[PDB]
Amino acid sequence: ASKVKQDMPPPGGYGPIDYKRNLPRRGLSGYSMFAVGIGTLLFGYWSMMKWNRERRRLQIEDFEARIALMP
Amino acid sequence: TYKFVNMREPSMDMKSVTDRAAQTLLWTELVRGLGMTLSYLFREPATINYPFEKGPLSP
Ligand SMILES: CCCCCCCC/C=C\CCCCCCCC(=O)O[C@H](COC(=O)CCCCCCC/C=C/CCCCCCCC)COP(=O)(O)OCCN
Repeated sequence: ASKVKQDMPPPGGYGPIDYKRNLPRRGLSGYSMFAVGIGTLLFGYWSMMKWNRERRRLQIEDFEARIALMP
Repeated sequence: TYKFVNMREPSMDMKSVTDRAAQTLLWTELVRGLGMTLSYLFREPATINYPFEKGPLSP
């Protein structure tokens, strides 16, 4: 009557199983990274130049006010 | 049949040397590990709520 029934793989087998290493490269050359670093350094230098010159002028103005008030 | 696990030779041209130096001086693989841990942070944990939840068993 009944037939044999046990754990067997399905007909046609199972699908392929990935086993190879997969470590993809994110991707950016060293030249590009160094250029980005130097560029942001230069931008910071320029902004600091302008801001510190303005600060020098402001300090000179304050010193002038003190000089006027001194006598 | 046998495989070689650590039998690679780095290329000595200027571009590859610059890439290795950039990795050394900017810590690229360290940020890669940081990013993988960050990605792992944003997924569901595997913790069940014992004793209100139970692990699977068999007959
Ligand atoms: C044109 C004019 C420009 C003016 C000059 C500017 C030049 C700039 C270009 C070069 C500067 C880069 C230097 C920055 C620091 C470099 C230090 C370094 O590279 O040390 C590494 C090592 O550094 C480390 O490994 C430290 C890692 C510590 C583990 C924690 C990882 C930290 C990374 C997470 C993010 C860090 C966040 C930093 C910014 C935070 C700001 C709040 C070298 O060691 P080894 O690879 O083992 O080899 C030495 C033997 N030959």
